[PDB]
Amino acid sequence: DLSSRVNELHDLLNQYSYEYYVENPSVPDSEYDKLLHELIKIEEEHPEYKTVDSPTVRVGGEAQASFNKVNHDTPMLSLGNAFNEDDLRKFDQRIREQIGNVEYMCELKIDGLAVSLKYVDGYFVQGLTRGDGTTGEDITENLKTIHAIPLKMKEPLNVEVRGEAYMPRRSFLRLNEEKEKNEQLFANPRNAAAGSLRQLDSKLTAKRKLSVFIYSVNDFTDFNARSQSEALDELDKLGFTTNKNRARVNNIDGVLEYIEKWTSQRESLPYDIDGIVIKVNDLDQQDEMGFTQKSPRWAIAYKFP
Ligand SMILES: Nc1cccc2cn[nH]c12
Ligand SMILES: Nc1cccc2cn[nH]c12
Ligand SMILES: Nc1cccc2cn[nH]c12
Repeated sequence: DLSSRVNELHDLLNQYSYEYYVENPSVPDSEYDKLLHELIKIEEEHPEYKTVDSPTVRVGGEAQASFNKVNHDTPMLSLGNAFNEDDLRKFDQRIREQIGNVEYMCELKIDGLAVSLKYVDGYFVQGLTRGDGTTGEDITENLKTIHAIPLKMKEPLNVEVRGEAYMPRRSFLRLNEEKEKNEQLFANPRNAAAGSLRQLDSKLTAKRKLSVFIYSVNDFTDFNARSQSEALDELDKLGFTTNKNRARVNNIDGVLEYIEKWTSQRESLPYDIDGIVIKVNDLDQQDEMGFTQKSPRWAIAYKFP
């Protein structure tokens, strides 16, 4: 009986949540809240309209995260480090000696909490902490409260994406301010985000302002991407939140320019970064480079001093 208004509230809340948490709102907080409250009331009085990907999932539930030890479908990578220009030049020289001139993708390394996010038939069904890279903790219920994480992708794929969960600097500072006025302060946004995702109650996680950036996928089968940068664009089209500050560059001069630029611009960002990740862009060329015992030979994490 209430299908039209429920579908209308789904459509409006999903569009508004995307514009705010992924993109410029077209609507004030008061309008989002009013529509959210109305959907919550319909679902309380008519629970047959509840759905797995309802916008009301974002406020958190009674069901708690299990924190069960769960294996990733595919182990998560450990990156080798660079600490100066020389290290980047060595890494570039190792690659060009072996496979020739390559295009690099450069990305900001968010000072966040690494997660794997598993999608089955396009639905978000499992979110794990990175753990030891092989085994993680099940924090699905808490991750579901993060609006930047789609509950349902644009296409019904079976994929495991890798992301960095984080707390925006402004939200971190405002939280410590509330603590200062009333409690012990969090040391940094990373610790505040970790505290928020360790809650027994997802309703507590929901009242913290968290976001994510997706940086990779486990499996490129259902992707038409030939490169890391194309794969991130494809992820955008599928409904995920990626970091827009990535760049394709032709050579090591380009990589150095991007590091020097972001050294000077990192204070301007709304999140903490601890580095810059540089990767061979082409997927076939990443494959050609292969791995060491621990780490890809086609990627490196430059770390700020
Ligand atoms: N933390 C990370 C590990 C492996 C790859 C990437 C890409 N951006 N951040 C990454
Ligand atoms: N990450 C997302 C993808 C598509 C729609 C929405 C609404 N909130 N977050 C979304
Ligand atoms: N890592 C940090 C510690 C204390 C304050 C701030 C603000 N942005 N990042 C911060």
